Amino acid sequence: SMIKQRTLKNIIRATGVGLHSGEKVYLTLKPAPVDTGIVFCRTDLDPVVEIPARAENVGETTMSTTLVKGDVKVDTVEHLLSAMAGLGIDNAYVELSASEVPIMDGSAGPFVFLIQSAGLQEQEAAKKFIRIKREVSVEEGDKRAVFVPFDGFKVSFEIDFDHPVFRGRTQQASVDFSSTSFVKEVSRARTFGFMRDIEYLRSQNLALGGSVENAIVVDENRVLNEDGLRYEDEFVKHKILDAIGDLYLLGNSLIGEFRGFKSGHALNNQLLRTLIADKDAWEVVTFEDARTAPISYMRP
Ligand SMILES: C[C@](CCn1ccc(-c2ccc(OCc3ccccc3)cc2F)cc1=O)(C(=O)NO)S(C)(=O)=O
Ligand SMILES: [Ca+2]
Ligand SMILES: [Ca+2]
Ligand SMILES: [Cl-]
Ligand SMILES: [Cl-]
Ligand SMILES: [Zn+2]
Repeated sequence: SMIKQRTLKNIIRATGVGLHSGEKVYLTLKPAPVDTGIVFCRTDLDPVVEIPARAENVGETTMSTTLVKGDVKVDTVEHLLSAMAGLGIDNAYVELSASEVPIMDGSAGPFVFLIQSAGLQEQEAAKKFIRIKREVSVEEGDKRAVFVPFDGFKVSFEIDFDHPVFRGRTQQASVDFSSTSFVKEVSRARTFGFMRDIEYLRSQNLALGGSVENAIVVDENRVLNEDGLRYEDEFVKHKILDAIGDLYLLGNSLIGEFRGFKSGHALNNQLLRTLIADKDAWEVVTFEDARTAPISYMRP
């Protein structure tokens, strides 16, 4: 069969708090028609404001990816979008009762569970992929984000924290997502931050909801969380999770390889913008036979 677009089989609901705003928020994921993409909807507003999860609607990229439209924003979309990308969800409405996606446990684990509990549904239209045809890159100082051609989907990342909990640890990871390894490899990797920063962050309306319940909190010489890491390389795996979600602002699954070096939401967005402008570097492809495609998907 052809590889088909996917949406949700049924409505999914979650409650939580925004990592940065601290605000309680209700999240409702709904099915959507073919070629809708992922669209966020602020249902605390009347009439609603709908913001497609697309690079063109990214505003700020300070400690999260923020979508903007008119006067209003949808903050911290990267972890939910990573779950959407990881599960191959093309079309969905994401209703929010406040301006920030709930952080849940700091990973995409709760989202992939909630979604897969309801199930996905294939739709009668070909799934469109963006295939990287030549290298595209952005740099800012020593930070770099690059797309290179690759027959599949692969993400590599390197961090470099001058911090005693990080020095001497691998801080590099490469994962091939051409098959169904997202859930096992990175979905449960939690966000992280530094206790030293918390007063500054809160003064900027950042991390107001952050705690050891939804983040790895790193002190000066130790991890504060008593219960332990989910992966020995959880920090760099979370950066890969962030990258997958930021990359999904292209609106389609990628056929290619991403490499990040000390990059973050701001540079990820700059990479998407220069890619979109560099039209000779990419094409849109479909697969009328799933068996000859370079990416495989699990059953809906
Ligand atoms: C990588 C990135 C990180 C996003 N993030 C995640 C967590 C925090 C954070 C920091 C400190 C803190 O202390 C709480 C505390 C507890 C006890 C005593 C004192 C303080 C609690 C927190 F939750 C900041 C932050 O910014 C991400 O995952 N984006 O999606 S980032 C850099 O790209 O934004
Ligand atoms: Ca409100
Ligand atoms: Ca240990
Ligand atoms: Cl707002
Ligand atoms: Cl950055
Ligand atoms: Zn993150």
